[PDB]
Amino acid sequence: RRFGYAIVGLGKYALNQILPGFAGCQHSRIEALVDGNAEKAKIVAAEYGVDPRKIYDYSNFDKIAKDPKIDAVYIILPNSLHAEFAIRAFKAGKHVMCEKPMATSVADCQRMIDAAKAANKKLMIGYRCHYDPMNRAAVKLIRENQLGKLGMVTTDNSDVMDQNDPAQQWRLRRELAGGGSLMDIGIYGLNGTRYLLGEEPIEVRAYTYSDPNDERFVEVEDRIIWQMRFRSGALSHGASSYSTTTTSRFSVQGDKAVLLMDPATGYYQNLISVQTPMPANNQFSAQLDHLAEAVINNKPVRSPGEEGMQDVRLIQAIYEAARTGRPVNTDWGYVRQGGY
Amino acid sequence: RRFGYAIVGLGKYALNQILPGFAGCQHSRIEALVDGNAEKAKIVAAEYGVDPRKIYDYSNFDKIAKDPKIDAVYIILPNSLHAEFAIRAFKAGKHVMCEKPMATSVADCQRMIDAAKAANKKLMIGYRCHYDPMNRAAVKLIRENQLGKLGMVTTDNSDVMDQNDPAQQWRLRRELAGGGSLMDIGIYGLNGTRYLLGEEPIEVRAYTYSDPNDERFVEVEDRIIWQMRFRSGALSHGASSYSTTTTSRFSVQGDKAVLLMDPATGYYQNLISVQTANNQFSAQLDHLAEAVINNKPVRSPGEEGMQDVRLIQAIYEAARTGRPVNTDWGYVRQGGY
Ligand SMILES: NC(=O)c1ccc[n+]([C@@H]2O[C@H](COP(=O)([O-])OP(=O)(O)OC[C@H]3O[C@@H](n4cnc5c(N)ncnc54)[C@H](O)[C@@H]3O)[C@@H](O)[C@H]2O)c1
Ligand SMILES: NC(=O)c1ccc[n+]([C@@H]2O[C@H](COP(=O)([O-])OP(=O)(O)OC[C@H]3O[C@@H](n4cnc5c(N)ncnc54)[C@H](O)[C@@H]3O)[C@@H](O)[C@H]2O)c1
Repeated sequence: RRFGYAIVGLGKYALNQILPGFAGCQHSRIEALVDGNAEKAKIVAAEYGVDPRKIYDYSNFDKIAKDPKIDAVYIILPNSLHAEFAIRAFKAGKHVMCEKPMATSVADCQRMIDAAKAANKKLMIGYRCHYDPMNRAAVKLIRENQLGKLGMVTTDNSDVMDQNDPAQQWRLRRELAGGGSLMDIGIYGLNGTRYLLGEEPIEVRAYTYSDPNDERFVEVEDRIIWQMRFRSGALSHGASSYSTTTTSRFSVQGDKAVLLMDPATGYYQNLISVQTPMPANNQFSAQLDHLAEAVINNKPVRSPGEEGMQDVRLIQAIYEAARTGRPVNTDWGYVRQGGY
Repeated sequence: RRFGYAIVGLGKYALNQILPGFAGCQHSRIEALVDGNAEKAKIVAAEYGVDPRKIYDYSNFDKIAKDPKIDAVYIILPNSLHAEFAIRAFKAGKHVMCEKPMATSVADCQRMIDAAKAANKKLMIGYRCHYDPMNRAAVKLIRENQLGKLGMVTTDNSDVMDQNDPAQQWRLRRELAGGGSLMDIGIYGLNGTRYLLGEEPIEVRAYTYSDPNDERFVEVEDRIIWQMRFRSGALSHGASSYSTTTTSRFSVQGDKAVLLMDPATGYYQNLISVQTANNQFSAQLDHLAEAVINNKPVRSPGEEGMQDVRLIQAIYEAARTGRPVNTDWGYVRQGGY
């Protein structure tokens, strides 16, 4: 490995999925850690074999600029802190890997891209599904016209949000989160509908409801259903939920056949099947090594901040629709650089 | 088989699913046939062993009143003709088995129930899913609280509608159909959401879209998506499609687990699974029989068929207006789901 990563935020996703993910990389390596807790970091640094000399925090973060071995930083902090460290990261002349959602604002999304252009460094959002062989296979068979003309997409993404003092979970603060289940996980359905169909929604409608007596959803929504229409005439209906167990299910209906992905966006072995009348590339690794190679070849990354912005913007539209009860035009010429 | 059935409409569903369905019954029997074609009726009567002496048509239909071995009639004609023969059937003092949708109007749905009460005969709608062991099993495990508190239901029901001169498919003609994919098959999703959740939607929202250049959907809709909310706070989002292949898929999300029915409402072996012996057709036929043989109300009454029709109307209204539609009108499924 010759591409150094600086992991910012040693939380659940970092510790459980990302750090272990490095094991399969073939270019990436954990060069430095960052966290508001040295004790934790220490144990971590040891654990993954990183010299404790590279354990920073949110104060001396900018210090990374003086370490050329640190090719890039990987933000894995609450959504609101995304833009802050993304820019500071670019200011230190380093490529950025930012987790989804890109940010809690469309503005910050644009700002981040700016900073990136400035520092002349790459900005990649954590859409691991864009590096999951299973999803890529689904996409392949759809493009090979095995479903025929696509007409109805259906998505659902849910998981029970811990009730343990909602004041604790940053996902339940509109400030740190930016939204409820949609921002957190529905985004997988939204994002998937787009790359599965290979096009953008031109119109959007939605509705949301959260129990008024549930302490968890005082700031962020629990359940929200959205419906979209595309230029090709394809349609979709999806939802995200914070009060029902694990659900990761996508269905794509064509005139020839129907595709079923269940689980669709899970951490381990996703399943896809077709109804007609992962060789050395787990998502995590492939995601990390994808930013590396992009740099090592000046080639554009598959999941740019422009894509992360498109989702955030759509997510706003969807929330707007749910708020007004009216459809919302989203036909603003966005275009997937590189494809889906 | 002491219950005599008079099959009205020897079409695809009658010939392919219903007639053969009798083979498994244990009370029902094919006593008479009815159809605007005695030639076929003949071949059919022979085929299933019915004396050609009982082959009627839409003119001498009422004649059935003079045959006491004829306990009931089974309407299997286009949706618009449902109410007409349902009432005439009751007028001849005979229990009625009417296929879904009950009718193309809420009024006719009420009228049919009236006629039924009058003739003091029973009225049962063809919701075979209410007699499918697989569905009943799904319902059982939900009631046993294996999913926990229900929060998100998802349904999809689709099948490609033949393009062969749409002036040929009574389903593509508003008057005979009453609606598009919703009336025809979405109804399974709507109906299933209700008996799976064991409650009624109090609010409804929907949207529909059909290609303006497709000859098929000039009168009836191709695809329509509807979202509903229930009293328990549960939610649902479903759709029906006339332009995409076979899809019969239901998912029910609880806080404990998730139920997946796929296929959910098929003719043969449906599948259900949870993530943390008999057959609908026969059981449906024998269900009307026994109900009579015991002065016991049937599980799928015309009141239930009306509720769906009324809901479908509110869903079409919503799709038309683009605003939510209140459906909290106190309906109640006597007996249960
Ligand atoms: N792509 C995926 O599969 C996936 C899955 C899980 C999480 N995520 C994303 O990664 C990010 C982190 O999620 P997570 O589950 O690891 O969260 P977490 O709460 O477990 O981790 C948060 C990290 O940021 C730090 N932090 C900084 N300020 C904080 C504050 N104000 N309050 C609480 N935490 C604070 C914590 O110390 C910790 O290191 C989010 O943007 C989330 O949406 C993506
Ligand atoms: N529960 C189920 O599984 C299921 C499945 C299929 C059909 N159905 C229902 O059963 C009924 C019949 O459907 P089908 O597929 O058998 O239809 P079909 O067109 O194959 O059969 C229609 C029958 O009614 C007669 N008919 C009377 N007037 C007609 C007219 N004006 N034009 C065309 N047909 C006319 C035909 O001769 C034929 O015997 C419908 O109400 C349908 O919704 C239910």
